[PDB]
Amino acid sequence: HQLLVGERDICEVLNDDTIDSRRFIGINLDLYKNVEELNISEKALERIHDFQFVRINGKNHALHERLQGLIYQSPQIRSLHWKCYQNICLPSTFNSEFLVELDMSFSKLQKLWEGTKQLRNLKWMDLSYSSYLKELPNLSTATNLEELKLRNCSSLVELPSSIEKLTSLQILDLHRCSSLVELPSFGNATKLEILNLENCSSLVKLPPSINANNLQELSLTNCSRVVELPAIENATNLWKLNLLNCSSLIELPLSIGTATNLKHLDFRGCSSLVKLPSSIGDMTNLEVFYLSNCSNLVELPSSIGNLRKLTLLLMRGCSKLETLPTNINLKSLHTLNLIDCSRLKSFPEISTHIKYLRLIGTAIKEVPLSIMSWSPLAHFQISYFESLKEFPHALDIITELQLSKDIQEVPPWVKRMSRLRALRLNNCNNLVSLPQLPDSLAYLYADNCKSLERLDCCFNNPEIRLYFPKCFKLNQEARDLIMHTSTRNFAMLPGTQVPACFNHRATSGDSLKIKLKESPLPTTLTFKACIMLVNEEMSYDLKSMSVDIVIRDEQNDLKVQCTPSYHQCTEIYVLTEHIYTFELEVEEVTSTELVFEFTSVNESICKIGECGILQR
Amino acid sequence: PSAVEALIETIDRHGRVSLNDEAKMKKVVRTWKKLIERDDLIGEIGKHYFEAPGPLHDTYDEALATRLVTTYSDRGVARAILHTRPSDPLSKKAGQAHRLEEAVASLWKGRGYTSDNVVSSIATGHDVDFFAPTAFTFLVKCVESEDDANNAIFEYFGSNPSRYFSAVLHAMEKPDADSRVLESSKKWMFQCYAQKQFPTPVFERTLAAYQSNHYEKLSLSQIEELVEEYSRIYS
Repeated sequence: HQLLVGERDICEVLNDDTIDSRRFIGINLDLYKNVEELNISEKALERIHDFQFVRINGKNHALHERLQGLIYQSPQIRSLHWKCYQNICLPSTFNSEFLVELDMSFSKLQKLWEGTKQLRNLKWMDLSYSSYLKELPNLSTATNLEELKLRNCSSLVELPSSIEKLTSLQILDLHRCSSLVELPSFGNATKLEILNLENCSSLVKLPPSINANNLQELSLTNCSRVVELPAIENATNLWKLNLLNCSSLIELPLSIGTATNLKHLDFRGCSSLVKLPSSIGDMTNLEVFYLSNCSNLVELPSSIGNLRKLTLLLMRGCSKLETLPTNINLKSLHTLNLIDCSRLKSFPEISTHIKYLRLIGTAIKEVPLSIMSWSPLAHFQISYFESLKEFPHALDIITELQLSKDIQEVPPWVKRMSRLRALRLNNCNNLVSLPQLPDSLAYLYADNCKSLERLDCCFNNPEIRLYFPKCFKLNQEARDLIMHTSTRNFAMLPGTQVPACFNHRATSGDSLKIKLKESPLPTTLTFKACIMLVNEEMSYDLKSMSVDIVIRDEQNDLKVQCTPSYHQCTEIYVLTEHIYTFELEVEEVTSTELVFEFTSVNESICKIGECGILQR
Repeated sequence: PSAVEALIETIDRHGRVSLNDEAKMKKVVRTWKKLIERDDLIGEIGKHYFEAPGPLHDTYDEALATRLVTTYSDRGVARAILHTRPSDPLSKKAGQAHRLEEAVASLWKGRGYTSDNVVSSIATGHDVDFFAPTAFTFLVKCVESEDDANNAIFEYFGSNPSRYFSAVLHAMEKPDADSRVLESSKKWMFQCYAQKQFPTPVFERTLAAYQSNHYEKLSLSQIEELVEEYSRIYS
């Protein structure tokens, strides 16, 4: 209808003792302005004029005593929307026979009704954010109900036993009912369409089974005490099923594989999940399948081969995992992410078109001779073990190595390793020197090597990132090589002041004055910048850093262009007493002095302090 | 071209163009809204950016979040998250928005951000905005506990209970403010002054001393609300 939009400017109409009070089907109020009582004559409280569409927008800590007098005396209240109700219970004079919608999206209710009332034609009931609600009414005789959205009702201890009789329910949003401890059995014909139980930190029991012919979503994203899961009968058209962080889940319903249209399954955090059901392979179009931190998952079923569409198989921290299925060829597998699976003890050979193979922390210790039959691997990462020399077929395919803490010396045969693009040392507390590395190298993350004083290489990859965090022991010829290696990316080093080789130093700030070495006979000029960070609270794990660069001339005013114009690295560490270097490229500048302003994106994480540069 | 190709080329151009801070704060919201228009975009672009050369990630959402944060800064992403909240939580748009927001939260956790870094990234300039639900829920998502989020907001105010109480009282006026959470924050402040064995009635004069960027200087020292309540809740 055309709503009577009024804000305290309809309350004067109702004071009139004429019949003008009657014949108001719809009322729409907005009570943002605070007042305890509307200025209404006591004679208008006697008049029994009815409303059918009531839309009131309440105010916090403003219990309108008179407004409740006129509203709930209306016999045929078809609709009701009272945000911020601000009363303990609905008045006892309420007649809800013709109620079709109910909506109290913020409230201080504690129990709606005293007894079993008639709800013959109620079709919607939104009671969201009613943090003080204690119990729902007797929802029997509410057959035509469709939705029941109890979102974020913290204090709701238990759902009514009469939920079984809501034979028309479609949506049941119980999002963050942190105190609900049991979901009652629903019935044989309800056919919920959206069963949302996202953050029920104290939910324990669930229905033994629910009809699921028309079911699309079923979310339990932090239910930490759900012991088992109701059987999903048909699930012909599930769209979403996520059980993130659902610990204490011991098994899975054997009918979970009936969901033949599901395309993404997420079980991250599902600790104490012993084994997947044998019907998993029944799923079709299952493209993405996350498992992470799934301890006690001791085996992975061999029915996977039926999937034929799996693309991503993430498996991190699966400590107890022992044996992957054998003699399968996943046709469309793309990445096998098996990191920190301590007890793998056997190479993963479950496909032939894998492109990203991540095997770090696994106690694998062999490589099969069958890999030359595989498709080329764009990323094959395995943590180094001593008995790797016996596999010449594994050296030319490998891409990333990872030396462990207890490595006495990097083997000299690393130079033979052809397609190597990274070498990460993780707190190599007993090391001395690094040998010559293959020229395909593009990353060198010496994380916290206590003693790595010697570098005996000459890197010649134009895009190499020589990060040496917290690696203090280093002879000056090593520190010279790290700084003076020509690379278009960053370079880390432990230091306390910007070195002397960067002549044109400047104080802590974003204003560098440099002078051109000569009349610019070469058109282009090359600059090597150095940067420290302002000492400020630094998290032990700060791992993101980006830099902006702007060059402007002061002798003649013009914003000279810069070719790199930014350096970004999402793997570099952010540490206080460390030196960051990079490269700069410029045009042919008609001037003779330039100003460099090395700002930094994300000024809330790290700011650039001392920074001096040089010209090559 | 199609929607996916157009949005990918837009993101790439924005990333490499080195645009102004206000320009990025304006374009991030447009791109962000384009992302959640249909439910087949986040997955497809996440899959495209997963396979592209670069660092290796664990999920598609992490790849998309990494590219978005790299293109538009940490503050731009938070701006887009706070100002693009759909109405119905059970819609498709709200589902896509929650996917993006959770991906960004996990991105920030994976880089070892503290509570202060997250708060300074969310920080808009008005002290009342930290208690709006669309920002408080994201902050709790990033710090995993309401106590830590409240402590972070308290420390961002220079450990000043006057400014904190002024902000909470202003957040009480908000129309869609989850009053349970606001009383949770107020109760947390009362508690942290309570178990400290600081049950002095001087809480009134401590507030008066701590009161006079800038903020509304509560003159309403709530001699009962912010005093008698502390008086009879504990000791």
